Amino acid sequence: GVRTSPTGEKVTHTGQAYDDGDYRRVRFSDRQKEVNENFAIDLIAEQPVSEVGSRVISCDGGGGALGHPRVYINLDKETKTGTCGYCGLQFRQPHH
Amino acid sequence: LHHALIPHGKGGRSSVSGIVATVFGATGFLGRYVVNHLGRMGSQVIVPYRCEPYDTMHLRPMGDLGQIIFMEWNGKDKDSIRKVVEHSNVVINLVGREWETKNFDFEDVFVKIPHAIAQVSKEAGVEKLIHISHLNADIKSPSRYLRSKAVGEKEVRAAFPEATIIKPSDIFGREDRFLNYFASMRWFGGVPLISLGKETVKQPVYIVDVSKGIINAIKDPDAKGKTFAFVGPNRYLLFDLVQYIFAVAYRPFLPYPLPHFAYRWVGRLFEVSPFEPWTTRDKVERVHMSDMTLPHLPGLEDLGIQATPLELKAIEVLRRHRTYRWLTSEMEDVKPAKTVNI
Amino acid sequence: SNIVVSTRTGEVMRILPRMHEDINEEWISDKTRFAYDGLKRQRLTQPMIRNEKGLLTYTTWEDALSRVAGMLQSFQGNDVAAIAGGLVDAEALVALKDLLNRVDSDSLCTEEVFPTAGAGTDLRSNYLLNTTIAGVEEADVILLVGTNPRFEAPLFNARIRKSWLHNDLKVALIGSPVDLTYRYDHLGDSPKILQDIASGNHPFSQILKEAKKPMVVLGSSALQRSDGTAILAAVSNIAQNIRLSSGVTGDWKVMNILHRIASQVAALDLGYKPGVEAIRKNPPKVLFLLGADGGCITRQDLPKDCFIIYQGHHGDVGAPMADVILPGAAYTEKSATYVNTEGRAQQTKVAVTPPGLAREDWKIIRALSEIAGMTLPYDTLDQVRSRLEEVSPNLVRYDDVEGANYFQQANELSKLVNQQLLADPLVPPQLTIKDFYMTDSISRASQTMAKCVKAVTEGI
Amino acid sequence: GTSVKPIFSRDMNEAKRRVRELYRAWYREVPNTVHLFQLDISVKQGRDKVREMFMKNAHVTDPRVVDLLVIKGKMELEETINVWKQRTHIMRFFHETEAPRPTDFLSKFYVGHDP
Amino acid sequence: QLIAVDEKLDITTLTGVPEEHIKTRKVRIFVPARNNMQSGVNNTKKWKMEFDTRERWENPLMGWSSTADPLSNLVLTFSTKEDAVAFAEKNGWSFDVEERKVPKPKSKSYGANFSWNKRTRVSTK
Amino acid sequence: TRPTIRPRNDVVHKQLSAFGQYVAEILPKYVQQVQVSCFNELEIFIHPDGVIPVLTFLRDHTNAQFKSLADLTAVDVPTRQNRFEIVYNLLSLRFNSRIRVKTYTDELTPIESSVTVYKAANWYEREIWDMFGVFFANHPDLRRILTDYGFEGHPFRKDFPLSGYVELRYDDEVKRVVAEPVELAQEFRKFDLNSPWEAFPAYRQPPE
Amino acid sequence: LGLREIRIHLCQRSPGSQGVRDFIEKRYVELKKANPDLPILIRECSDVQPKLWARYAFGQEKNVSLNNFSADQVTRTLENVLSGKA
Ligand SMILES: NC(=O)C1=CN([C@@H]2O[C@H](COP(=O)(O)OP(=O)(O)OC[C@H]3O[C@@H](n4cnc5c(N)ncnc54)[C@H](OP(=O)(O)O)[C@@H]3O)[C@@H](O)[C@H]2O)C=CC1
Ligand SMILES: [Zn+2]
Repeated sequence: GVRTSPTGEKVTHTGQAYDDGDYRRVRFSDRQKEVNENFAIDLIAEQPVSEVGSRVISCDGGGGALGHPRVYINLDKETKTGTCGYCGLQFRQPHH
Repeated sequence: LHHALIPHGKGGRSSVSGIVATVFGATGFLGRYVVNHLGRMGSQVIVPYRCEPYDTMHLRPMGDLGQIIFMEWNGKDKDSIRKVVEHSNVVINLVGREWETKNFDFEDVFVKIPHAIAQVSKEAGVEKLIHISHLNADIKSPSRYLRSKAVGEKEVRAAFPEATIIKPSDIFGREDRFLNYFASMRWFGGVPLISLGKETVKQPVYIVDVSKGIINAIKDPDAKGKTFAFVGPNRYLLFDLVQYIFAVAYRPFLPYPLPHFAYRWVGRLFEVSPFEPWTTRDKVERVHMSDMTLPHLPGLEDLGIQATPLELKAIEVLRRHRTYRWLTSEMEDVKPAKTVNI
Repeated sequence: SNIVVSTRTGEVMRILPRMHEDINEEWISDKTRFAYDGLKRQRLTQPMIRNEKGLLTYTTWEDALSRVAGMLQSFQGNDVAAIAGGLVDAEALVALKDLLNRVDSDSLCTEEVFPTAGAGTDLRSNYLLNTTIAGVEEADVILLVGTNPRFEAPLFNARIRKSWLHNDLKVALIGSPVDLTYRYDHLGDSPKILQDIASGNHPFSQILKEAKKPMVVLGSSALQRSDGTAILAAVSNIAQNIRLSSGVTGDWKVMNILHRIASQVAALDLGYKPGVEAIRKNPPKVLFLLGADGGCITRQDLPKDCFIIYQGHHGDVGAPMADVILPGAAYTEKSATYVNTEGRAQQTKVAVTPPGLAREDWKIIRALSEIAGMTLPYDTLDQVRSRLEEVSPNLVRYDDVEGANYFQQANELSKLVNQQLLADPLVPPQLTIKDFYMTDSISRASQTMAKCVKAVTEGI
Repeated sequence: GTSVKPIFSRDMNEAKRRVRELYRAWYREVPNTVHLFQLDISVKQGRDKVREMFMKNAHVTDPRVVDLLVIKGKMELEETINVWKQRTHIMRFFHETEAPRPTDFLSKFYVGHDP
Repeated sequence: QLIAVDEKLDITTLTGVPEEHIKTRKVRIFVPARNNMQSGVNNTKKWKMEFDTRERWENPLMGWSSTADPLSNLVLTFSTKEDAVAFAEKNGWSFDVEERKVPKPKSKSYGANFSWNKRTRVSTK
Repeated sequence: TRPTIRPRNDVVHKQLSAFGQYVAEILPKYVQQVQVSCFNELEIFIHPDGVIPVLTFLRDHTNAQFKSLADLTAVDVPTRQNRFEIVYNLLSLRFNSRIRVKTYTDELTPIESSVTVYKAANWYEREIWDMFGVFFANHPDLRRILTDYGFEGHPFRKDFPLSGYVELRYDDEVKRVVAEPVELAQEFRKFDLNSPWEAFPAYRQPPE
Repeated sequence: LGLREIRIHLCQRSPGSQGVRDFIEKRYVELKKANPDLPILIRECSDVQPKLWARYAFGQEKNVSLNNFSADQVTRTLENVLSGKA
């Protein structure tokens, strides 16, 4: 989800861009500004919400011991999905 | 004041001075001292260079990480100038040559390039411009170097009215072409002097004094549109000055008088070298010309600097020119030369 | 309240309580805890001067101080006045007082009004919480007049509830019937009740007479009203009736004043005039605003071409109308002395240095005095605190809460004049929780306080 | 009583005598240091600097502290005579690359927060 | 045989500390307050000496936090207040001493949770 | 208390306790305390005046024969009136044993040099003088060993800052290396690591 | 000559301030009624000694010790200060 500033400088995923009157931009002359193009927030936004038939789901991030510490997520609320505090994967009980 | 350019720290290497300076001519004699003084207090320095990058290496340790940025430029290309002055609040011009090459004459380096630098800096919004001229700049001078200097300072004032113009007189220092130039005249047996150097008065100024004067003029808000003359504290006859130089170097001094036409012939002969000439006709004319007296202009003491006399700093330049027998001789051993100070 | 400021890499991270058994125990209010983010917004970082057009523009310290010094040398006496805000420290207060005394000006005023009739600020115990916060634990009964202690002084209200819970304290309130988180006997909101109590024609008069350790607390907010003097006289008369009728218990203080302004007690100790009545009596040509953001005096209250100088840390109501802006240090950015409602002097410490070109406030005033030719005799913080000791010694005693009881003289002097009460119900400025979050320039700049106001105004 | 063990001197007189010996040694050594290290200062500058260093500690009134200061000065002189120090170490006494720090209140106020 | 001096101890000329960092510094001697996030009291036993906080600024490259005072991380530990005062005095540092804060003893009664006629009665457990 | 826990040695503990009692009996003029740690290490705390008589004894007595001086160092404890703890670690090859001798001094009190007992002490004492400022009387050649020429201060003192006071760089105006007050682009980040809960009840001090 | 403020620094329980305390208990009220528009700031000292400060026009001010004074001596001192004496 890259985006450009009024100066033409690419904005990073941290939302940091040099102002129009900032001298520090001179550091990029005759060179470039390193920017990572794979924005994690947009990438996790594309993952679908998993429908599971239990009130409590378990997530370890996939890969077993190659993931994150295994946590349990409550799915009682029907107004929102259950989000993993490590991975960002979303879960819900079937509704409608 | 643009918060990122608000001074912070104690004024040392890791501090922020608030100065962003583009230093044209930073790879020469005065340029290294100016860059060192800017980097001492934590300024951001931009160095436009046309030479080989190997020839800029000595400027790298002069600033903390990120504080000295090198960029290529072309003196005949205004886009390069715009590129190197886009983000600066100070532009210093130290570009100059003491001889003419096949690609750049005196008018190119002292009129056209300073004018382009001043005009581009004015367009780009640079707040402060420092331009270096000569004390003896004259539209009617017998030296075309000084005529070009006078024309160039006129054009710089025309294109950047708030410029600070600084006119030094014969800077001496470790890498100077003044003390080392007169000390390298021994390789020819005798010392040729027009009129035996008896009709020439010199007022040379220390290099560190000039660099500190440029720094202080940057820091002085009153120095905006003024013209300064940077001269030393003493005035000497050329004969006495050269004799003192040879005494400090402990070399035999054999001065003889050479007429103006013969010295001009010698200078033109040396002018044919495709490398850096040992001397030129213009150098011969400038060496044997008296320094002007300009009391109406402000000087180093108007910027808070007491001029360093030559007698305290001649040894740090001329010890290298001694034989092994005289290397350890101390500074106060030479009996300073006579001065004609009004 | 004693606090700990957590900093990391030159930035304030959070505020935590610091245990002090006699002031705040281990609790703080939510404004103390969460308003620190306002320190990161709307900050004054550079000196500013008016342009030819009339817009504020950055300048150096030299130029701004020179303009202020020229104006200071132009005028003298009543033509020069100063107003102190609610967040001012004692060092800057005394430096400004000395500077304006050098011009022969005594128009040193605060925004918070206190009655000058009678003893006025001559007797310290006249404007102090003489019982002290810990003394609430001891007292059997407490009467609150024209106050909403829950929002004006949350930790004092917490102490009241603690003694209500553990010592079965009886609480009565005269004023608007606010929720105090404990049950209290509401006598009404009419000021005349005070007189009805003082004459003995009230049941609560008898309740107070047979109390062993009675406590009368009058809110400084009640004092803001013009009759404030009549209210203070009535409260003092109630305390005198208690003193004479119920005998003498020893050393137990009945008369109390509860303050809401951090800078008020130090300013009263230093000799400032409470309120801006002096400035309205004799409008000045030169006006110093030292963190004053209450809007008490506007340019409509001053002669045209008046020279206004604002010194502070935030751009609030005060900064826009000034000719010259001098950026000062916030309370987290200096070591400075504050005196609380009890009369106890304490000092802050430097957590982070002031942003940009901002400087310590007393240093700004001392530099101004040097440029103006009337150099002040102190160069360091220790010397300014020695000057504070010369003016009011209790300011260098950094945990003392002891003091002489001068109630008899103050009551006798208050009996001199007989200003009338008004038929206006005592209505505190803080009526509900939404009024509590924003009461100063730091909390008005806080986005957390804005979120809190939005949350309490609409639930959802 | 104070029951304190001396280092070299019992009172201030012997400590002052040792100070004078060390001062004489440094004063004699200065011209040799100027010649051997190829310094650009004068002998008067070096001796003035030596005097300044000695004057820096004139306020000391404890004979043990004076003895330790003389011990340190003797160590520095021995380092200098044997050319264990280089030119950079000798010139470090003069602080030729440090900008002059203001002392009056106003300049310090302008430049920053340090008291 | 001993020499019987009669002057206060002063080692400033021997420590190699620059003049500025002797006469312009203010040390605080105090028992650190308990961190309010935890109930442990083991960090409130000893006395600490720390220096006054000086300026920190942003590094133009990397935006790191930069300092120029060498004593910004100097904290000394002492068994008593008198030891810290003596150490500060012999080093010539001006000091401010804050007295130790001990929590006052409290009367805890579980049965008071269920009082017949007092307000200490709890409405929930 | 099996595999995880380090095993004990009562035999060595008893032998070291007996030898410590022996040493204390032989030299009551100087010995102030004797201790045996639970990992079987013997310490003898002595008055400073006894540095030479004790060490010599431990070197020359037929039943001690501590011929090797393994190490000699100092410890700085600013809370003590006598700041500096002087530690001698000795090894006897004849009896295959080690011993530690401890004494104290302040900033202004010299300690007798032990070069006449152990020549190895020479450099060690220099290092102590370099790092802590402890002066050793009658040292043959006492001077800095580890620090730069002309260096001021004693870095290993607790009140000496970690980065010191001066740093070095090459300056081109003077064409040499110069020393200037230290400035750090990133300040060292102080960490507060101590848990507020007591770890070892066996070392609890009386609450005064 | 233009009197602006009076400051009385007395210590709460030191014997040397007894007379000053007597003054504040007995004659302060009448003094304040006689001079209603004159600030007379009563403050408390640590045990150094009692003091009386008088601040005049343009920031000039003088101090006089009241140690071991009686009520009469304090009254005399304040009478001289308030009038054209010294
Ligand atoms: N030295 C003296 O005694 C006096 C000096 N001045 C003025 O001071 C200034 C500097 O003095 P100094 O430093 O001694 O002169 P130097 O020749 O030592 O420095 C010359 C600088 O100018 C640059 N330069 C020269 N010609 C060109 C060109 N055609 N295009 C681009 N860059 C060019 C050089 O770059 P490169 O290194 O790539 O050639 C070098 O950086 C000059 O303007 C001189 O006139 C004034 C009065 C007296
Ligand atoms: Zn997950």
